[PDB]
Amino acid sequence: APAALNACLASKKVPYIPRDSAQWVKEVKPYNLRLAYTPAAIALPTTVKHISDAVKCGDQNKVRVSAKSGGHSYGSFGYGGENGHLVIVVDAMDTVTLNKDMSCTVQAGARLGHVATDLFQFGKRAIPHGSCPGVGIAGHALHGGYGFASRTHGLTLDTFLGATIVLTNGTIRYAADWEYYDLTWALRGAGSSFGIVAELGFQTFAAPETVTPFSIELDWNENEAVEGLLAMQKFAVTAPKELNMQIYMGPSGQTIQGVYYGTRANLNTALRPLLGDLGAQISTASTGGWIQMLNKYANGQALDQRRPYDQHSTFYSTSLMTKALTRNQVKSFARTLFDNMNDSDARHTWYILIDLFGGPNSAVTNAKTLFTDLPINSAFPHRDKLLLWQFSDHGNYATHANNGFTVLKRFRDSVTKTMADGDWGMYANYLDTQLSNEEAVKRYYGKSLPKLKKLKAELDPKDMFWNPQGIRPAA
Ligand SMILES: *Cc1cc2c(nc3c(=O)[nH]c(=O)nc-3n2C[C@H](O)[C@H](O)[C@H](O)COP(=O)(O)OP(=O)(O)OC[C@H]2O[C@@H](n3cnc4c(N)ncnc43)[C@H](O)[C@@H]2O)c(*)c1C
Ligand SMILES: *[C@@H]1O[C@H](CO)[C@@H](O[C@@H]2O[C@H](CO)[C@@H](O[C@@H]3O[C@H](CO)[C@@H](O)[C@H](O)[C@@H]3O)[C@H](O)[C@H]2NC(C)=O)[C@H](O)[C@H]1NC(C)=O
Repeated sequence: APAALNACLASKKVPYIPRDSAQWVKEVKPYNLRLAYTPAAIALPTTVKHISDAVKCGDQNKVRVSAKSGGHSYGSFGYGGENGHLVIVVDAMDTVTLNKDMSCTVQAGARLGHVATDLFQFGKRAIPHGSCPGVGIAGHALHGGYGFASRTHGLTLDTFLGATIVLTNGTIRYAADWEYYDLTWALRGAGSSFGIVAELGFQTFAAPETVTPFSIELDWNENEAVEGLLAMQKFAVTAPKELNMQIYMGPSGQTIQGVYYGTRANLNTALRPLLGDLGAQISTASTGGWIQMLNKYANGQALDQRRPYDQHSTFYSTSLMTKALTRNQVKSFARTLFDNMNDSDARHTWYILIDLFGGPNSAVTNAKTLFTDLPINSAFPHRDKLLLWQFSDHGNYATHANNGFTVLKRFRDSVTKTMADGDWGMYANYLDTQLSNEEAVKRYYGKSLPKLKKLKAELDPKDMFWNPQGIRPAA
């Protein structure tokens, strides 16, 4: 069957990786080493036509098919979340092209750092995206794309124009608001479930020349954390849009860190109200170029990431997309966390990232259709949320994997217990792997689910493009 496929692929001269070869062992290695899988075949296209033929060779052999770009799926859904998929690795298609009207064409395999590197050097242009340079553009944008430029310039999908996409029947479409309003609407948030994208289009913004990263180091106690976090909610509503912030919380201390697109002295005035509530001061702050800021937050990884790519970790993570927590909700989180922090025996191999996500001064909250003053056509449901939580654990998962799952869930639940069941969601790019399809799609996609399920039945009724937390077609 792996050879039933592999033969079809080479009948259409779709480049494929030979089974159980040296390259097959290097390509089947997931990013998250905790979850590995074994394709039925791996395709390695370099043209849109390869993808189309590869998708047709998938329909022929009744295999589910799944696309992998960067491979940073927290559950290795690039491979399909299971064995026996045809896996179309678009990593080799990474050409960036900057047009004169400031739109760009980015092939579906480009990694974020290769996108910023080529956009700043082809002109001085950029799109908003996350901090990790090795992340693939396809998975990042089709589900959101948040980083230290988002509060100022929006999610990556907010700048999304359209994409050449291969539907389950092999037909190649260019999807944009005019020609395919609903398909493009699904691609802005949940496009992993609807086709194999080969090229994405975005409207770039001018890479700023004056950018100030900053950190504020802290060591809260439980009650200094109920106050400090409540003070940050208020600041998330009022701070200028030039300001981008998150707070790392770990087992031994905290660090408020972010980026202000402006001068140091202006950052000082923006932070004054929050630092007053906190009783804290900037620890490190420096002004420099835009590529400098992306390198400072790349976590040691060189920006211009390309193929071949061999980064790996073994971890479990989850997220939250909350509104402003109440006093008592922040107290439940800090009681449960410092309960863990002060316990010498408990699992301490975790950390938490709380981005300031929405509010009146965030560009995500009222993102618009490009070149318009009308709302954006996007299935992404969380523009009304204020805070983007991420819970991670990078400890042991061979022998004590269920301790890793318990501790992050105990943290996440401590936040949501008192919250109205439909006032909080979760973030698909930070997908919680332990979730039932019903729960996951409820939380990632919210009130877009029915329209998404209606559209899934239109386009992929046999559910070829399958993954554990994918959109299921309506019966
Ligand atoms: C590993 C990692 C992930 C990060 C990091 N930093 C982030 C940040 O600062 N902000 C964020 O908002 N997210 C951050 N993420 C998470 C990434 O955004 C997500 O993990 C991306 O979804 C991963 O994308 P990619 O690198 O392409 O991973 P894949 O496993 O290849 O794909 C995931 C998902 O997308 C589908 N898909 C991929 N390629 C296609 C194409 N061409 N067409 C359709 N669908 C595609 C896959 O099927 C799968 O469902 C920091 C780090 C270190
Ligand atoms: C592969 O599948 C896609 C999606 O299932 C097919 O595209 C869809 O095709 C229909 C008809 O060709 C398009 O027309 C739509 O339906 C009504 C029917 O009355 C038509 O009058 C309208 O023009 C309306 O647009 C539809 O738009 C189109 N959808 C998409 C997303 O492309 C495609 O035809 C299939 N490929 C092959 C080779 O059959």
